Amino acid sequence: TQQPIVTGTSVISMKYDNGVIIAADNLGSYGSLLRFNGVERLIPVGDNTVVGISGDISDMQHIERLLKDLVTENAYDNPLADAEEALEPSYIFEYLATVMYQRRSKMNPLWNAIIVAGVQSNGDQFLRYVNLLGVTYSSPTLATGFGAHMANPLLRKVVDRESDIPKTTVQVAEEAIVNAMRVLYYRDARSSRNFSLAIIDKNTGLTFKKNLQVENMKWDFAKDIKGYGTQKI
Amino acid sequence: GTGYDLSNSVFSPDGRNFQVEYAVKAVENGTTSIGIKCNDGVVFAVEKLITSKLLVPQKNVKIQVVDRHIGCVYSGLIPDGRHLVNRGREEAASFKKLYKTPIPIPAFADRLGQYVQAHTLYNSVRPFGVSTIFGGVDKN
Repeated sequence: TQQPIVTGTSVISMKYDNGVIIAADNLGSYGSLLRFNGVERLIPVGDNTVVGISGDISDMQHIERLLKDLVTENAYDNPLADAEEALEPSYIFEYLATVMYQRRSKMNPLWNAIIVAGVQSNGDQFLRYVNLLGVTYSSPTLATGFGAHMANPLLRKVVDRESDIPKTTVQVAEEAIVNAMRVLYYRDARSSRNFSLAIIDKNTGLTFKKNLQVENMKWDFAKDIKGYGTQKI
Repeated sequence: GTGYDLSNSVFSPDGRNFQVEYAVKAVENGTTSIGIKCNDGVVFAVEKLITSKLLVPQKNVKIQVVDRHIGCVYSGLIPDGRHLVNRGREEAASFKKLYKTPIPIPAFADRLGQYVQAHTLYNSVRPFGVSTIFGGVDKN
């Protein structure tokens, strides 16, 4: 049993016609204090998988080290480490899923909610969630913590069921993700303006975008708001 | 008398360990493997005896990687070499886990050195039947 100290907030993701998009802000919160601003919470594994992690950052850094070892260990006595026997999103997920459930079962959890986004070798979009309890699920849209409450509702308007995935482009999907990040910056008190965004396409490969900022914010209407009811000036 | 060569850790009257020198014969019997240190790196090469046309070309790989920066090739008993690299990999992982930086080549060398030397301290184990050529690039 433990308690989380330095924490990262929402990780949001969805799948489109050709691949998957995943995003997460660059903040490390120490309770109410917005302590660290240069924190990357999207961990790329090879060139076909991005692991987005929310929760305790100390446990995140541990999982980050476990993944770099999984790459190293996979390359050992493996002449097809960069071809047929490269790490798959499904391989990386099931490993993390196994660890998370073992740790909960020893009453010493990794205080995290993880989304494994990537594209399989056969071009299939992979997107699956796992948390400190070892609970796992897949959906056309996935989001952790606050994202589950605000991001999912918005991303489900673009892809409500499976049949909507081939109808969704990279432009439409990314635009929906970038909008959802702004909405989280409005209403999540443990969120940041600066975020990272990763696209894994089955054609263009892995595109990792750093130092993105929430833009086009509506604040102008604030000037007109005065008092809490009866105040006129 | 004699019998100084029947047990591993036993010193002969001339201060030699015959079981170690017998292991060298197993190495000398084996395939030839080399290493060349160039101006900014190292090159490893090995002979692969084609027993028959039935051996799948380019498949039975002998040169093994430790971490991502160290190459290891050996001559003699191939299983004994694999057992040493298995240990080397555990040894390199242990180092990186505590110190963050990937294991320096001299540091890694002594790690294999102490493990192989340990298999000459007791009569309950056999010495390694391989000479291992290894190396790579580090900080300096």
